[PDB]
Amino acid sequence: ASKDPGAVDAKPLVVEI
Amino acid sequence: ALVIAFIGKNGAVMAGDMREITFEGEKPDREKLEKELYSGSIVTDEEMQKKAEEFGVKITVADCKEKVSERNGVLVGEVSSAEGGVVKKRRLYASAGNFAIAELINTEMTLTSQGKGSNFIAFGNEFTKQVANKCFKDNWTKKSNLQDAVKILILCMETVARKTASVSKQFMIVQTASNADVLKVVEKDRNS
Repeated sequence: ASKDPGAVDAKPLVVEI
Repeated sequence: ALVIAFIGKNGAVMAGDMREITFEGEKPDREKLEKELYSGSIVTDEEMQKKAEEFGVKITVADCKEKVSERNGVLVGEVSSAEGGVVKKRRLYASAGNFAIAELINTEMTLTSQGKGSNFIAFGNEFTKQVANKCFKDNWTKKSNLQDAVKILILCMETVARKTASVSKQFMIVQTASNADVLKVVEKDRNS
């Protein structure tokens, strides 16, 4: 079970500035 | 895990932690530990080992993974997983006023989104994303420059590592002033 990121599963956060 | 980036009109800054966690043991047990770790429940590396023992999961932690780099004026950040033979990967490409997001679907790194102008992008579990997003919105001001964005991303990375054992205290930061087209880099990666 390689790596600690739910970043691959959970969707990326995109904030417009 | 956590990769964050700020894209501005004059450049882009990107920070990533260096923690890589491997789990070994029965699937229901690994799933129970994962849920506790990605929820912000486990704050210290001490509490992480005590929880792994409790659930009968052997855990190895490595804190030297370079998750960000700079190729041809384009910054590239990546988060990745391994679960039931499925390798998952997400990449962020950033330059001045330019960004793109690609995911590894099967054997191909596939573009899922992109944008122009100013943006803040956080890659992580639901907890690390909300914490970094809260830290950014709290310190960013409308006319802040790329130099202020460096200080802010350092504060985001420090605040997240204080709240969870899913991120390492050590982190990296890459920055660029180049406006190279990120879509060019995503194409180069598309194959292999």
